[PDB]
Parts: sequence; C-alpha cells; structure tokens
Amino acid sequence: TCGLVRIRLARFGRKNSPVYNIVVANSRKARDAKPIEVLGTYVPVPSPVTKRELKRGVVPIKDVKLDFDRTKYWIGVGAQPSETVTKLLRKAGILNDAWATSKNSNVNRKVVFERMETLE
Amino acid sequence: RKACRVRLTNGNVVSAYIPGEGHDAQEHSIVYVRGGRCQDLPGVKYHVIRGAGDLSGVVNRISSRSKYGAKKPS
Amino acid sequence: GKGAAKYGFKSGVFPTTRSILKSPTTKQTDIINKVKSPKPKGVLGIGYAKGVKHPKGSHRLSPKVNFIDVDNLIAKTVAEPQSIKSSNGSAQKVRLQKAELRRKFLIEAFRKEEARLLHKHEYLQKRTKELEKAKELELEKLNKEKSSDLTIMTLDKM
Amino acid sequence: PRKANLLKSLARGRVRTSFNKYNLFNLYKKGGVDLKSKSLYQQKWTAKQETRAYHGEHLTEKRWQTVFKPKLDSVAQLDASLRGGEIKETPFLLQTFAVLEKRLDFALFRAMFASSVRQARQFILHGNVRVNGVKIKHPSYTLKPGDMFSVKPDKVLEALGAKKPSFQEALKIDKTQIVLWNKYVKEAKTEPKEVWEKKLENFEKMSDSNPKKLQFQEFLRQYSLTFDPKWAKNLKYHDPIKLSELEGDEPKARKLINLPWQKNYVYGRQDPKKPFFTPWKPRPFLSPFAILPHHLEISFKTCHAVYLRDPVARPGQSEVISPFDVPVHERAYMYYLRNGK
Amino acid sequence: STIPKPSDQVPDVDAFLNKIGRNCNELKDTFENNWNNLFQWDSKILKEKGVNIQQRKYILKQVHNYRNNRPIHEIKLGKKSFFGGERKRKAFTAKWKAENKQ
Amino acid sequence: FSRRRIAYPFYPFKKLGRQHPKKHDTNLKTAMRQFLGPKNYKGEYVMNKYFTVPTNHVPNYIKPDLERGQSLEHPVTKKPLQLRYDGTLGPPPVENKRLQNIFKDRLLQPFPSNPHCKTNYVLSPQLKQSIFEEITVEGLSAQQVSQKYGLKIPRVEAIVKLVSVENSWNRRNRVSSDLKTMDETLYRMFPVFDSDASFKRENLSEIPVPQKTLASRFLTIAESEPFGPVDAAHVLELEPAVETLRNLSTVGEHSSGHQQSTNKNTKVIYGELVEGERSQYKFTNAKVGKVGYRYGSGNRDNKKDRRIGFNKLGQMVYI
RNA sequence: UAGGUAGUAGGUUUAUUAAGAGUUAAACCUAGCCAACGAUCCAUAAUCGAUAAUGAAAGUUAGAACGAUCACGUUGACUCUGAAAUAUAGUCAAUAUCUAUAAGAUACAGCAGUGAGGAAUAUUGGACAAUGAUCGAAAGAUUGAUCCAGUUACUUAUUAGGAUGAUAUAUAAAUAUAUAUAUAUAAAUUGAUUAAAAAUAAAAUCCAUAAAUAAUUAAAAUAAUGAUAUUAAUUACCAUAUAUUUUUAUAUGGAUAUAUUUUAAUAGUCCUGACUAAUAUUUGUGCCAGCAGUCGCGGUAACACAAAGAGGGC
Ligand SMILES: [K+]
Ligand SMILES: [K+]
Ligand SMILES: [K+]
Ligand SMILES: [K+]
Ligand SMILES: [K+]
Ligand SMILES: [Mg+2]
Ligand SMILES: [Mg+2]
Ligand SMILES: [Mg+2]
Ligand SMILES: [Mg+2]
Ligand SMILES: [Mg+2]
Ligand SMILES: [Mg+2]
Ligand SMILES: [Mg+2]
Ligand SMILES: [Mg+2]
Ligand SMILES: [Mg+2]
Ligand SMILES: [Mg+2]
Ligand SMILES: [Mg+2]
Ligand SMILES: [Mg+2]
Ligand SMILES: [Mg+2]
Ligand SMILES: [Mg+2]
Ligand SMILES: [Mg+2]
Ligand SMILES: [Mg+2]
Ligand SMILES: [Mg+2]
Ligand SMILES: [Mg+2]
Ligand SMILES: [Mg+2]
Ligand SMILES: [Mg+2]
Ligand SMILES: [Mg+2]
Ligand SMILES: [Mg+2]
Ligand SMILES: [Mg+2]
Ligand SMILES: [Mg+2]
Ligand SMILES: [Mg+2]
Repeated sequence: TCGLVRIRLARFGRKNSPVYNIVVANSRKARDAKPIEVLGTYVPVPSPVTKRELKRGVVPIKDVKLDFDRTKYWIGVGAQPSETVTKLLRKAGILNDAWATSKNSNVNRKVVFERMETLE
Repeated sequence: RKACRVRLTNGNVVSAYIPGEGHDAQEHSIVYVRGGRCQDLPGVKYHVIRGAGDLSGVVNRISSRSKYGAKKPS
Repeated sequence: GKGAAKYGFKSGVFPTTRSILKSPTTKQTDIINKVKSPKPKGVLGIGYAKGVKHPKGSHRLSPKVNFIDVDNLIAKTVAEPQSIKSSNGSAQKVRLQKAELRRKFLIEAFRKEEARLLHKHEYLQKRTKELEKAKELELEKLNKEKSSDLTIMTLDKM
Repeated sequence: PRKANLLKSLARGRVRTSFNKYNLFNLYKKGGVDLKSKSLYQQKWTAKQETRAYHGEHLTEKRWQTVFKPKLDSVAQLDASLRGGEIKETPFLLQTFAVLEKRLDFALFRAMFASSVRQARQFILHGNVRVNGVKIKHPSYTLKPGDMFSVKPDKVLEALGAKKPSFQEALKIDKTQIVLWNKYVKEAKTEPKEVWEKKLENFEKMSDSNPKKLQFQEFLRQYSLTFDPKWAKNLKYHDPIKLSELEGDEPKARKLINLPWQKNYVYGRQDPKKPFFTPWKPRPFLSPFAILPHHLEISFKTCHAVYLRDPVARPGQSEVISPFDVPVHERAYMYYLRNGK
Repeated sequence: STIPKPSDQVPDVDAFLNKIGRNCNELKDTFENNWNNLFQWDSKILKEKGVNIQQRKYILKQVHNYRNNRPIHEIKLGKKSFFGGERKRKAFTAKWKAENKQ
Repeated sequence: FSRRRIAYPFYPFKKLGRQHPKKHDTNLKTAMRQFLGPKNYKGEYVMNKYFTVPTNHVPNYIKPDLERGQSLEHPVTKKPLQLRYDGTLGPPPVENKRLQNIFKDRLLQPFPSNPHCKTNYVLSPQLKQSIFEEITVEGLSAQQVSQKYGLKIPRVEAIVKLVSVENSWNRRNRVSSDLKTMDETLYRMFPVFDSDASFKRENLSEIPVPQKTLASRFLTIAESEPFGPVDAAHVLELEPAVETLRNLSTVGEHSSGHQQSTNKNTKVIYGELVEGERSQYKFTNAKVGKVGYRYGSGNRDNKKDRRIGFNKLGQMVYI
C-alpha cells in the first residue's frame, strides 16, 4: 500500500483472540496508535455453527461493522486500503473487481450466494 | 533485650531489635532491616529479619515460623 | 474512573470526527445572513468604534468567511475526463474504473453532507418552534385558574 | 472453590444446602440464631457465619465480596390499596444472597435436580447439564429470565433416590429377610387364627397413609372377612442363604432368592447397571427439604426447568429460600456493605 | 487441489527440487520421486516427515506456483552487503580500507 | 460479649451419664441417635417421622419447636412415641396440643425460623394440558390465560415450553418408569394449585420498583387540590404505573401486543459466497464515533472485576 | 529568597522570515515594566485522560500497565539538506573504550544478554503464519515492529469430588406381601466422666469426571502460506441410514471377545486478654526467657511468653 492516508486494520483484543479496528491512519504512525478515524471493526474468528445447523446448510459468518458512507468518502479522497481491507471492501460491494490482483482474481469460481443487501 | 547497631547500604546507621529466642548475629554480619520499633527500648525503631542474610531462623521455632525464618519440619 | 460518567460511562476515546466540508457552504443561507449582519458596538460590541484608530499595521475588520460552493468544489476536485480516451490497455481500463468509482464516491459525499447540513438547520428551526409553542401551552395551563385556588389565601388589593 | 471440610459438624451446627442426614439434625436442633448480649460487631459476625454457611459456602470470601450487590430488588403490588386487607411488610433484606440464585449450580439445587449445591457443581462440571440445548460445564454460568436447563435423567434419579447397596451389603439383608420370613410362616402355621386376627387389626390403623391396605383389599379379593386354613397351608418356607457359597456370584444369588415382595433380585439391586437403588425409591429424609421454588417452573418427568425470573421480595414473602429470619440477613447485609469493617 | 501434470523442464520431483533450490535437493529421499506426494502432502504431513519450517513453506509456495503455471525458478534470500550491514558498514569499511589499500 | 458455643439442642434430651472408658461418645452424637431413633438391619430409620415422604399433597416439614424435639412416631399408626427410662419407646404421658391445630401457613413453611419462606404450589397435570391446549390450539393470549387461572404470564409461557418438551419425550418413549415413579412421588409431596381458590391465586398486579422513584418526594399543594397517580407520574417523570403493568403483560411470546419491528432499519450486507469459501462475511452499517474499539480503555484483566462471558458454544471467554 | 529588571517596559525604522513581535542583529527615542492575591531567586518534578487506586461525595494519590503530549538517544555548540532537524546526520570539542594508528571507529535509553547499584523486576527463545512498515513493475526480499512461546503466584479468573458413612461377629421353621426384627458375645484411638469434645472426621460403600490411551479435528487464512503446536474442542470400537430444540433412539456396514480403552484425588499461613471472630482444658518458664499495632503481658493457679489439646480467620 502507498500514500500518506491508508485504510488498514489495527489490532485489539488479547493474545490468541485478535480483534481489529478498521481505521484511517497516517502511514508513519504506529499500527495501534490513535488513528485519524475508526471506520469499523473486524472479528476474524467465524461464528461456530452447530452440528444440526451444518447439515441444515448454515455457513459460518464473520461479522464486520462498518460505516459505509464514511468509508466511501475516504476512498474518494484517495485513501489507500491495505490488502486485507481491500478484500473486505470488495466483499461488501464498496470496491469492485478493479481492485483485485492476479493472485486472488477469482475469474473462474462458482458463486453459491450472491451479495444481498437487506435491512435488520 | 538484644539489639544491634547496623549501617544500612544508604549510609544511615540505625538500631535494630533482634526478635526471637537466641541469635547468631555478630559484627560484620550481613543483616536485612525492616520497619517496626521496639516499644520499651527508646531509639530502637527497626527490626532485623530472621532467616535473611547471615541471621539464621529461630532454633526449634514451632509456631508463627514465617515471622522467625523457620522452615517447615518434615 | 469517575471521569467516564461524563461520557456515558464510555472508557477510552475515539479520534475527533473530521468534517467533510471544512467551511460553511453557499447554500447555508442562515449562516450567510449572520455574518452579513452589522456587528454590534458598545458594552457587548465587537470591533473598532467609529473614530477609534485601529493599531497601525493591523486589519481593522476580521477576514471574510470563505463559503464553499459545492458545485465548484466538485468541478475542481473530481472533474470529469474531458475526452473519452481509448482505454484499450488492461492497466488503462483498471485506472478508468477506479477513477470513476472514486469520483462517484466523493461527489456523493459532498452532496450528502451539504444536504445533511441544510436538513439539520431546518429540523432545528422546526424543533425550536415546537418547543416554543409547547412552552406557551404549558405555561397557559399553569396560569389557568382551578377550583382549588379558592382555598389559597390572597391579598390582591394590597 | 473452597475445599469442603467439616461441613456437617454437629458442634458447629451450621446449616448447608444439602439433603444430608447430619445436615437435617443441625437444622432440626438449631432453634434460631442467638443475637442477644452481643456487640454490633459480634452480631454481624454471627449473622455472616450462619448465612454464608448456607448461601454459597463453596465461594471464597473475596469472590463473594466481589459478587455481592448492594442493590436489592422488590416488586410493588398495584392492587394492594384496592383490597382492604391488612398489608404485610416486604422482607427486603432477605434478598441479600439473591444474586447467587441465578447461578447454574444454585438453580439445579433449587430445582431438586441435585441433592446439594456441591453435587450440582459436579453434575455441571462432568457434562450432564444443558442450558437452552447447549452443554454448559461451568458452575458459575448465570441464567437469564426464560432460560431452560436440563439434567441427564440418571443423575437426577441418583440424587433423589436411595443409595445403591453393594452386593455383599445387599446379600446380608436378604439373609436376614429370609430368616424373618420363615418366622412369620412358623407363627402363621402354629397359630393361624391369632396371626390373621392381628393382621386384620393392623389394617384398621393404616389411616390411608399406608397404601398397603389398598393392596391388601385386593388380596382379600384374590382368595365376609373370615379365616381360611388354606392361607397358613399355602405359606411356604424360603430356603436359607449361605453367604459364602453365593459370594462373588450375583446371577446365582439372584436365582436363589424368591420372596413374596423381592423375587429373583438382591435387595436394592433389581438392575445393578443403574446407578441408584433399584427399584427406585426416594432418598431418606427428603420431605424436610422438598421445597418448590417460586422462581422456577420444573418438569420432573423430563428433568427440565425454566428460570422464570430472579427471586424477588413481595409483601410478607421473599422468594429467596433461606433457613434464617430477616434479622440475621439484615446483620449479614450490614457486614458486606462495609466489607466487614 | 488437483495434481498438475509433469512437464519437460520439470519431469519428476527430483528435477522440481533442483530448480527451486534453497538446498531443497536434500529432501529427494523424503518424497521418493513420487509426483503425487509432492502435490498432496500439506504442511502437517511435511512436518511429520522432518522437513523444517523454512523449507516446507518454500516447497508449498513453489507447488502452488507450479499448479498455476507460474515460474518456479529459485529466488535467493537476501544477503548483507560485502561491507556489512548498514549499521556496521562505516566501521567495517574503515578497517577494510586500512588493511587493503593503506 | 461472645464465646464459642457448641450447638447443643435447644430442646431437652437425655444427656450422657457415666460412660465406659472406651465409648468416647459425645452429647451431640447421642442427641442425634435420639432424634433418628433405632437403625434397622436395612439401614433405615423407620421410627423417625421424617424418614418417609408424604403422599397426600401436604408437606412434612420439620416442626421441632412445636414437638419439643420429639421426632419419633409409630411407622404405621403415626402415633407419637417417646423415650422412657427403660430405654424403650412408648406412648407419651400427655398429648401435645401444639401439634394438633397447626396454622395453614405453617404447614407450607419449611424452615421454623423463617416465616417469609413458603413452598410453591404444584400445577396438576390437567391444568398444564388445558393451558397448553388453549395457548397453542384455541389461540388464546397469555394475558387471558394468566387472568383466567391466576398465574403470572412468565409461568404460563414456561408451562407451554415444558409441555412441548414432555410431548417430544413421550413421543420417543424417553420417560422411563423410574422417571414416572419419581415424578408422581414428588407430585404427592406438594400442595396442588387451585385456580378457583382465591388465596392460592398469584398476584397479577406486580411491577418492578424503579430506583428514581424509591426516594420520598413531598409536595405542599392547596388543601383541596386533587393529586392522583397520573399527577405523581408526571412529577417523577415516569409513565403511569398502570401503563407499566400493561406493557409488562405484552411481553409474553403468546401474549397480546407483542411487537418488535422498529429495529429493522439497519442496513446489512451479506458478502458473496464462492465455492470453496469456509465462511461468509456479514457487514452491518455503523456510524463513525460510535463503532470501534476505543483507545486507552480501562484494562480490567488484572482486576477483581474482570469481565467474564460465555460464547455460543458455552465456553468461558474473557470479554 | 523582598525587592527584581537594563533589551529591561514602551515608541519609530531597517535587516531577517511564508509570517506578527526587543524573536535575533543595528540605529534613534520615551522611562518604563514586574512585585506581599508573592516578584526575582532557590529547590524539586516529564505532563495528562473517557487510565489506575480510594472515598458517600467534594476530593486525594499514582502517572507502572492502555492511550495522548513533550523532551532526549554519552555531553556541548554549530552547519548542511529539507516544507519541517541545532537530526540517534555532518563538523569541532569533551568523556570513555577499541584497532586499522588514521584530521580512524565505537557510545545497547532497539531486542536478547552481562557487570555494577539495589529489598526488588525475565530468554543471549520461535516465526514472518497474522496485522503493519520499507524496497521492487512484478516475482519477491527485509522487518528483535509485531505476533507467539520461555522465565517469574507480580495481579485477576476458573478448576483443584460428589453421594453415603459410627463397630464386628454368631444368631432364628425344617409363597393372601413379611416388617418398629430381637437376642447374646467381643471390640471400642487422644482427651474427658458429661452439656468436653476430637468426630462424619477416618476407613469402608456407591457413582463420576480429569489425565492417560485411541480415533477425530476446527479456527486464527486463504489463491497459497500456521511460528504458536505434541492446537482448542469433541468422541469413546469407527462409518452409515432413518427417526430424533437440544438431545434421544433404532437399525445398519466394517471392527474386537453375548458384550466392547482405562481411570484418579495428602494446603498452607496467621491468630484465639481487650480493641477483634476464636469457653475443653493442660504443660514449661517465673519481671527470666521473651511478646507487643494500641492498652499492656511475664515476680510459681500466665486465657497475652514457649508449647499440647480444642477453636477462629483467610
Ligand atoms: K461487591
Ligand atoms: K516565590
Ligand atoms: K518498566
Ligand atoms: K510479516
Ligand atoms: K487453619
Ligand atoms: Mg509499491
Ligand atoms: Mg507470637
Ligand atoms: Mg471475641
Ligand atoms: Mg520589529
Ligand atoms: Mg527579551
Ligand atoms: Mg538595539
Ligand atoms: Mg528528573
Ligand atoms: Mg493529578
Ligand atoms: Mg505510562
Ligand atoms: Mg503530579
Ligand atoms: Mg514501560
Ligand atoms: Mg535530539
Ligand atoms: Mg544531545
Ligand atoms: Mg549528532
Ligand atoms: Mg548508553
Ligand atoms: Mg536491553
Ligand atoms: Mg547487589
Ligand atoms: Mg529474529
Ligand atoms: Mg485415655
Ligand atoms: Mg481426556
Ligand atoms: Mg492450513
Ligand atoms: Mg503455669
Ligand atoms: Mg493477642
Ligand atoms: Mg501463646
Ligand atoms: Mg495444635
């Protein structure tokens, strides 16, 4: 990632139980220093599904909280997301396939579920 | 009452009370001094710790051993 | 600690939220009128009174507020490509897509912020007027004479 | 947790959350907490001694002090003023230990799914307890209103049932049972008329508390209540048991035993694979402790219960089950408010 | 994933272990020239077979490259300058210019 | 003044006399053997009036004060038996008048020293089925069934939940004979609930007592000014107490008024799921300044109040 | 520490700067400016929070940990580059050390580690798998940042076994179901001779789980990559089907001899005259030995010293 303003994960939580803040930060500041803004949170550990749920067809869910509007503003002013944040934003539908790379380009992989925007 | 004059590592010279029945403290013995005065001895404002440095624990102490540097009998 | 009580018992802090629009916009008519309003003088006045020389080398008046025209801000910051250039190259296509998305995002951010600011002024004006009307109604009920008031001794004439 | 030592000491006479025989005598003979002639500190200490012995003794003092909540919860009946009957004072201070009632281990004891809080902890720790379908193995798990919790049926039967006798212990009871049966057949045969006369007189004093009379009426229908010499003749003498011969061989032993009440199985071991006394009977001294909680709805057929609410104090009643009166709890509350100062 | 097919440059596992380099030719006996073993064994199996941390990760990276038709040529690990690391270069150079050229 | 006091029985008992030197007995142990009575060869205490469970829906709770420590009775006639000089058990010289007319409240009070603790009433297997069939089939509301049978709404909702579990257990033959035996025994130990009996009915007007109202405010108003519950509610800045009761009755899952839709206004995105992916991303819209882990928050891990929680699997996790 | 200040206080002009100003340098004027509501001087100290401690609270304390800010990188000054540096740079000097003896190099307040000082604070560990940072078009390289583990009860939390349990023999005709089983005989640890206990305490009995063993195996991470790691968890011959909040249950394919891995439980420390919870007594010592937060205790019946029994805390 390049630039002075980057969107990246700052690590919180405890040893062996990482949680992350999605933050807009100056490139030169420490990973866990108070950033410019905290856009959201990322919990990397998927929620465990029960034996019955698994056969029932439930897929484990990773939970991300994100300010969609504020994130778009920072992309608009040229903030540069990290690779992991890029994957999150492409899955959220904020970023598109123009931000994909040659190593992760899923040009030929079947879609089992299409991105669905709902209200809850 | 058995006492001892002690020169602390900071240069202060104090008078420390030696608790317990019987002690093997001599001149040049390394002792550790803690707070606590001897009420009936004026000017003795400190205590030496039994079982530390060159001061051994009270011989044959059965009760309240931790206060007199006495290890647990097998 | 006890200090957290002042902030909803929230422990720790967040960075101060930045303002998308760093100055008032040309559509915030309410602000534009206030700055134009004549500055008061006297005990609660602001500025140099007529006939009072201001310090030599200093500006007598305060610098004029810079109001942002969102149409001009959008035109200078995220201007559109002047020609439909031939993006046959793989890298040119990616850059075109990224530029289009970035321009779409920032234009929506500036126009949503201006709308929010204008909508917030209107909501406050409506809310204040409601509160004012409710206070008058509440006060009128308080001033309404009840039958129990007959048992309160009075010396109106004196 | 705190190590369990001298919990049922008769000299100390502390009352515990258990159905133990020794714990029943301590409760029987207590006669209230003596608070007369004591200074305020001594009164508070005594109250603390008694209450903590019963309410969460397994918790360390420092852990309890952290758990303790100064805020107590009551309810306001909005119809009291619309009744006209003499109102009763709410026992607010009986809620001092209510915070413990939401713990899973306490909930099991109040549901009578375990014979003591200590046993409830072991049931939870060994994987026999589920809350809302999920196995919870932490005794300190806190329940919320509406939660349902269940215990493996075999564990609840082992807690509310009599102890399973060992083969040797149950084989000496059958030997004595055979001897005392052959004495009833020798007294019935030598003088049948007197035995039957005594038998009829016993059935008059049953009071219906003894269902044996209801069963007996059936037997009199299986054969006016007039004597019958065929009865004495029908009676047969069981064969003696040589403990040594059938020692270590249960199938042999349970084929040489055939009594009118216990047929082909050793005393208390009708199904030696089950973990309790078989056929299942209630544990001794269960009545004094069998208290139905107001804050749990229990289904004993399935060993399921629902945590309705946190126990509350209402006019004239506290849902926190306690063997101590309000004055004792008031002193205990005064102690913990100030951290024992 | 699936088993790629042997090519002309990389006919067998031994040729694969020689092209990638980094002393990975010393594991020829671990794989036994079995093409499928190279493309089925994951890190857990390789760790049980005595492959050290650095080598097993390197092999798995080159196995993924081969599966995707990307070059598997050896890329060397970085090395400090002849005159030493930056923090000790001024001292080293001063003592090397007074013992070679005086 | 305070001293250590061995917990001797408050009631009179036969103390130890001269003892053979090897008995090494205690007065507490002999007082317990007198309470228990003789132990038979089967390990039972048949003479103790508490050894066996009641079977008439009347709890047999200890009454040491009223019987003055006399816990022995004939196992079949239930007639008092007391210790005599011979060392045998026989009829008492004088009948105990304190044990023949016991108050109704005391019968349900398990602990002699606490009259504020009473046992609850067991619901009959019929009332439970009626409640189950009315909420589920007839479609009555929990508020109606609560006001009909005199049961609090949470208890009504619990009965439906538990009867559903008993149907599944009976539908799979999981209720064994031992479970049936135990259930019936426990049913015959408690007083059965009577919806008609007014005293047995549960109060249905209870509301939680708030904390702001717990204080005592007083207002001096005109001598003939009316002041009622609604005026008090305005003074205390709380909804009327009757409103609180009504809102608490619409909480039951089968109760009227149960509504939850004002929260369905949070934009959520479910990320695309591709073949081979082991998890799906769910994005929830949030607001800068509220979302995120705060910087410099109090670390409580090394403090007595460290936050401990439980995950979906029931595993203890630090929060 | 009572007087302090002399670019000191103010005015005007130039130089310098992106920019105000005695900020710096030069010139010329006015006599001001600060101070007993504490000037000047001296001493001490990194500052603070939605952090920690405490209290009913106002507050008080800390400033390790988390975060914010400042200053410094052996000491002093100066210069270069730059938007910004008196830079952990360069120059000169100071102090110390070193080897190559040069107008030389080094300065661990980066990590680990060593000596010293001190009452007292740890590994010369693993890995770049994760999150970041730098370089590169990329492939990738580097990373004592960081993530992990090690050491240390320094702090917190969970667990660290439940139910039953006061004796042993002999004893008793020769199935409408009994039943308050009853007799003998022996045995019975410390204290004590009854409200003096130790003590349901122990053993024993019943039933468990942990660990082990076996199989299985997530998640941290995916396009691939796992340091931690002998992973957590789960299951108890393994697999499968059906029914089956959970869960349960039946039946099946393979697997061993009708049944199916094994199986536990040794806490310390202080105290018992009053403040202050501790009644069951006893021995030694004799104003000695000693105890002591306060009052005090000890001179032959010591509830206080040193112990035994018993007891109270954590
Ligand atoms: K507390
Ligand atoms: K001063
Ligand atoms: K430190
Ligand atoms: K890395
Ligand atoms: K102890
Ligand atoms: Mg780049
Ligand atoms: Mg002492
Ligand atoms: Mg006392
Ligand atoms: Mg100037
Ligand atoms: Mg100056
Ligand atoms: Mg000048
Ligand atoms: Mg300093
Ligand atoms: Mg402060
Ligand atoms: Mg700090
Ligand atoms: Mg300070
Ligand atoms: Mg530090
Ligand atoms: Mg510096
Ligand atoms: Mg310096
Ligand atoms: Mg320098
Ligand atoms: Mg240094
Ligand atoms: Mg270091
Ligand atoms: Mg030292
Ligand atoms: Mg390293
Ligand atoms: Mg003796
Ligand atoms: Mg195991
Ligand atoms: Mg993997
Ligand atoms: Mg004496
Ligand atoms: Mg004392
Ligand atoms: Mg003593
Ligand atoms: Mg002792």
